[PDB]
Amino acid sequence: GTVPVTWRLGVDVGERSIGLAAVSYEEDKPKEILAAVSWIHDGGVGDERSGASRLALRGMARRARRLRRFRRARLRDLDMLLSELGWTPLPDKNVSPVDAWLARKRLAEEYVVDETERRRLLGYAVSHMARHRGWRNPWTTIKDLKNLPQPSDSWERTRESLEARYSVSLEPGTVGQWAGYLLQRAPGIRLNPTQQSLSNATAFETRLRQEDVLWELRCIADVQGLPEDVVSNVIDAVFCQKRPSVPAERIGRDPLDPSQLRASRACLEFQEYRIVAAVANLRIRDGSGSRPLSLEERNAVIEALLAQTERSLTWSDIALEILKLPNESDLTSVPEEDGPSSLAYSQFAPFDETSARIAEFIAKNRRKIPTFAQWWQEQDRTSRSDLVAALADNSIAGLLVHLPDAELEALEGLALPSGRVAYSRLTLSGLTRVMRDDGVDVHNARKTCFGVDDNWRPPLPALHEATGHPVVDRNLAILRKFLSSATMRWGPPQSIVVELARGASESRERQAEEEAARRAHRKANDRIRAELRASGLSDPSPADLVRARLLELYDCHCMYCGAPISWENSELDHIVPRTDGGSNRHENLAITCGACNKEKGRRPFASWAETSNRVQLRDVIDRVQKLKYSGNMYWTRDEFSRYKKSVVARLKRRTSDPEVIQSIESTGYAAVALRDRLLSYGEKNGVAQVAVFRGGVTAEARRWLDISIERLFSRVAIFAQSTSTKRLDRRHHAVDAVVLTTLTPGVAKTLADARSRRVSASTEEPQSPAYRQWKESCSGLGDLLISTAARDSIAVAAPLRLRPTGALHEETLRAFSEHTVGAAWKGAELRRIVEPEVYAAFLALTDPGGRFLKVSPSEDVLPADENRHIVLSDRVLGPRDRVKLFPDDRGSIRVRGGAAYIASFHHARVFRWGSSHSPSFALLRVSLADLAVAGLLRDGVDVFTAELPPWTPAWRYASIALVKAVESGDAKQVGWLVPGDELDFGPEGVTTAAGDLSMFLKYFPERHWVVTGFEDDKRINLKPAFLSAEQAEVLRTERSDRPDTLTEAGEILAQFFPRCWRATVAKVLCHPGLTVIRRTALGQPRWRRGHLPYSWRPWSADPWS
RNA sequence: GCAAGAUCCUGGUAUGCUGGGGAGCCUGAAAAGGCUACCUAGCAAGACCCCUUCGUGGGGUCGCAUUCUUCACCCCCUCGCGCGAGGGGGUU
DNA sequence: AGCTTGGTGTATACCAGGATCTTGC
DNA sequence: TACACCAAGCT
Ligand SMILES: [Mg+2]
Repeated sequence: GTVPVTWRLGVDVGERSIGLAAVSYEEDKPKEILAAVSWIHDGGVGDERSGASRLALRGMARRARRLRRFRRARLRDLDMLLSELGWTPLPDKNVSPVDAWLARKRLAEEYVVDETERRRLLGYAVSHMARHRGWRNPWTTIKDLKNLPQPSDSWERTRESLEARYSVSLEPGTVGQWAGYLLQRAPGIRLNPTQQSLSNATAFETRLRQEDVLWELRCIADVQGLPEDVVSNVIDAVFCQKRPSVPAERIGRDPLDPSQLRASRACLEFQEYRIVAAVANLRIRDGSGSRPLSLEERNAVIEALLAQTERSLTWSDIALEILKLPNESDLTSVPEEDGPSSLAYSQFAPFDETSARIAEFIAKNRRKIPTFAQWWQEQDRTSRSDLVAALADNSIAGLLVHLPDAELEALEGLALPSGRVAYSRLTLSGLTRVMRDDGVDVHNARKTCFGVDDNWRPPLPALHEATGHPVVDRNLAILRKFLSSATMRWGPPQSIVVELARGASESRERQAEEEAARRAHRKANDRIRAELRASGLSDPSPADLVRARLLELYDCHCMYCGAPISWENSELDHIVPRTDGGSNRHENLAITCGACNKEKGRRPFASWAETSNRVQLRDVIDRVQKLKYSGNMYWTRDEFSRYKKSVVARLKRRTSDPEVIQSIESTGYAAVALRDRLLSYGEKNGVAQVAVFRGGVTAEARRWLDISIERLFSRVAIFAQSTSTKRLDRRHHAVDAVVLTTLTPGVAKTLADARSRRVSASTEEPQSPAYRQWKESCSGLGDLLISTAARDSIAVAAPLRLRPTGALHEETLRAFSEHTVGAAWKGAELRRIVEPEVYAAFLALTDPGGRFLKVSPSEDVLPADENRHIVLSDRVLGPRDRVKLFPDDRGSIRVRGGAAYIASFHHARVFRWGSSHSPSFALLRVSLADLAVAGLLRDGVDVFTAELPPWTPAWRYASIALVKAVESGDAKQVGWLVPGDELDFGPEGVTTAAGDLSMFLKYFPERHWVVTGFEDDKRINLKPAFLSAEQAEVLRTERSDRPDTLTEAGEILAQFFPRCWRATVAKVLCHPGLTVIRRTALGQPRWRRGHLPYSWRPWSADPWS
């Protein structure tokens, strides 16, 4: 069904959104908007406040499980060792709570004569030290831990603070003695400082280290006279830490031999490859030109580089001593940073550094390891390269020599070079063998050995392959679904245009730094706005604010010339002129005095001045170094030191600072990854070109095309001055993408030049034949955009989460309540009955035929019946015998002998009952705990349709009308809803509005809403699909601070958000013509039932099957 | 060659929560309640694998990611000689 | 008595390195 | 953070 049309793809990438457009083109002018959709994604984020991704929380939970399992294994091993030595471990109960601490204190203070008591206290102390060993660097081995200073410096300062606070001298002041003494002397003291939460200083204030516990253990061994073998055994069993590896398939494959794994720095193949390659780059000046060096010369330099032991041969000592030339200037192509007096040659040439390190460590331990040293010197170079490949790559999960526990231990802790070079060791050897013989470079040996063509490149990642970054993977998945659907619809695109708009590769740390920085940017500007308005300024310009800030900080000082200045004597001085490669930044400006202003003369500032009279450097830069931070000004603490060192680094320039550089279309991770994947798709499908722009760019394209979002979507003006931003309406992303289908790199370069000249202040229209051709080609694009916005065609969809995977319950365990069988049972207490079989029995008492429990929470269901017996399957419950109940009347499950609340709901099943002209609706809210305890988290279950038992918290805490209707049999499941489902109320909109919602719909007549939650058994939470919560919160903040900068519509929007429409389900689903819109990847609603989620009407939905 | 970021991954730590305890203090002082700490076990529910002592309990791995679950169709990587496990896509 | 709305609890926070990029000279 | 959950107010 594919009809090939000439169409272009436009992709507007954001942090939380992506706008996607397919626009069909007739004659280099846009003809039809085939699809336009904004997709609102979470950026892969699972913790909404900490910024941690879903993958990060999954990895943290997995590693906590691995930690607990290995810790249990090592405690079992210590228990076996203590049973072997006949030492009693600390029991699980019936002991004093300071037996372990007093045991450590007694064994580290005095000698215990009784053998049984000594062994019991020793077992108690060793078991407790295994439970509380403290932290160690995980990459250090046990000997590396044992060679640390004993005790540590941190514990030494903590100990000195402990005498300075308590005036007692414990010798030796170990952590066990100190903690036990402070518990016996000041009971109820806290040993370690807690998180978050009237004041009490804790006993210790630094994190306990493993060397402190190790020092205490050996001190106990010294005082109690333990033999050294059992001391080493208890040390190895207490401090048994697993080795931090780097597991396989996480290390990149070879571009040339993709079965073979990546190679390391310390692999000798890489040092010899670096030597031969760096030799082969070098061009000897011969024949009045650059001729690459001869074979005898390259063999002499390479043989003189693989046999060294230090960084001895440098680039100034190769050209005139081995290459045999008269001049060091006769050699070129040296891949280092250039400088005067051969600054590249001043550093040292690359050499076999791993062999040097191994030779030096041999020279320090050859008497310790003669077998290794003799094997290293005498055995073959291939075998020793394999040996270093087995000692540097041993820190990988997936020891080839089978040597004993101490003959290799002198080198198991050796620190080799570390890293990952782009080729594999087999490929490095293969390309090595066709350099030192044939004298050809990597550029020829790569073709020769593996038989690849001249135009061969490392292969591009496909669209189906992930990146591992959450934001990039979300944008990538949405992009690849849109592109697959558009390719099946209208064939492959003629071109693909992308632009990213900031917000990547920063963790969203810089999000918090951006908001707390625009806070200062828009607050400290108000001071120099209002005080100059009080002065009398009537023409507001940013330059006046900049010079006012410089006067505010520098206190109106020509620092060089003296002569105190004023507002009129400002003379804003650009340190770097734009004729020498600069830009209009606030770093570049310094306040001057007239005499200290014009004398620079385009020369490097504070360099002509120091090479003259009346003025010198070395003082003012020190004053900037000791600059105290003012708490009320533009620049924050994080930008403070960076600004100060940037000012110093541009003041101390003794040469040029080039140049007038403009961005060259590839700067980010997401841009590189998306570009490579779109190039892979294009080379597999026939796309003529693929470009990835920036900015910033499409806003100016809309400005010079005169395209306004408010004229598109008829939005009200939320600000008093000017109109709203584009970021108010989410559809603007797809609008931008539609505009991105019109551009090329040339017209984008002209627009970027227009941006730099307009912000460098104007206003200036762009002049170019390409720009004029672009402007008269896409003149009708705005007409197309109007006819697309009026038809309600630009969709805003959120991707659905249908997998029944995630946190099943809340983390906090809660104590059970207990209730007697023969008392008065309320509805709440009947709802909280933990045991499902006892629960079903109590339902059989209240309603013998009813499958579900229909009780008011406040109703008194049963009285105190003192002769009530509960007949269970295996036993009988007497009227005085207690029954476990959940602590609160809300959804909870049994986990590990404790009660946990259920998590956020995975979905809500929609139930409809009654007459078709006016039916009632309810939501059965289903969480992950419901499917977990119902046995539905197994492979082969439709979790949105499969029935739940009556004892699940979904059916316990459903609405009463839903329970009665399901008992009556007139209620059927007609669909489900997930957080993110789109509700389309149609042209009618929200007819049943009440309260603030009504006045919200007076100014924002929203017909599309998004399911965001299910706050109780009768209410669904909805937010408007086309309106942005981030824009609404920045208007909320601007109402909280700025005076009357919002219109009444902005007031209503700010008061509506973020809780939005907390709606009664009856009020929502009693709207006729309300539909639940599940969209395809192109934004079109899915209305045909296949094997994908389809649009449905709660009014007109039939039951299942 | 080189200063560094981001993304995870691996190894740990200290609290916290619940169950079992209790050193000190407070109520009860007949009695067992509370608080401050500390000791100990567990810290997703669970699923698969292996024992042989066909049972009785004990060891290993996976388990909050890839947002259209499962089902069904199509493509791709590894192993199979179809198909077991991972990815992807599905137009209204 | 049922719908609007206001407030509030929720596991939490560190360390040392290693592998994929990205950079930006 | 935002969602589920707890009451008070408004009519
Ligand atoms: Mg955008």
